[PDB]
Amino acid sequence: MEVLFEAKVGDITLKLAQGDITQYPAKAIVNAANKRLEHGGGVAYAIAKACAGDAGLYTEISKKAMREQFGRDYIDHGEVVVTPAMNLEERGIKYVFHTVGPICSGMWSEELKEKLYKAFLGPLEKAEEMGVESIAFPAVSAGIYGCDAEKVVETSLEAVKNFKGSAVKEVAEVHGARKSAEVALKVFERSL
Repeated sequence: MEVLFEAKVGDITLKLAQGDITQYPAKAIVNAANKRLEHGGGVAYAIAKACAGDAGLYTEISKKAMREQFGRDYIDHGEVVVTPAMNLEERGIKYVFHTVGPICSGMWSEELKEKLYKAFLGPLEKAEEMGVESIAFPAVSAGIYGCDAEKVVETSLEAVKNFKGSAVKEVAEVHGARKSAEVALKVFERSL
C-alpha cells in the first residue's frame, strides 16, 4: 500500500492509494460488482476469494444477503448490498459494500455519468447510515466495464465532495495498478 495523495474534504480525510484493497486499513471496503453479485473476475473475484477463501462461496453469501436486503436477486445503481468481510475481519475490515457501476465500453454520457455517480455515492451513504467511520473504494466501472479512467475518478470526486455525513471521517480510493493510480493522481491533483 502506497499513499499517493491526501487531502481534506470537509471533515473527511480523503486519500488516493495504490495497492490491494483487501489490505487497506478501512472498516468497510467497496466491491465493484455486477448487478447479480457474481464475483467471477477482477477485483470482485479478489475480494470474494480473500473473504471466503473461494470466490464462488462469497457469490452465494452475497446473493443471499442481497435477497434479504432488497427482496430480489439484483441491485440497481446506487443500491449497496452489505456482507460480512469474514476472513478480512482480522485485518479490521468489518464489511464489504457491493455497488454496481454502468457498463460503458469506452462510451460516456450524462446518463452513464449519473449511474456511475450513484454507484460511488451509495456506499458513502451506506457507511454514514451504519456509522461506519472509514471506507475504501476501487475504480468502479474502470475495469472490464471499460469506462474512461479519468471520467471515473472525476465522478468519484464529485460523489465525495457532495456527500453529506458526519460519521464518515476517512475515505480512500484504491487502485491496483501503478498506471491507473498515476492517472487518478493527475485528476486528484487538479481537483483538490
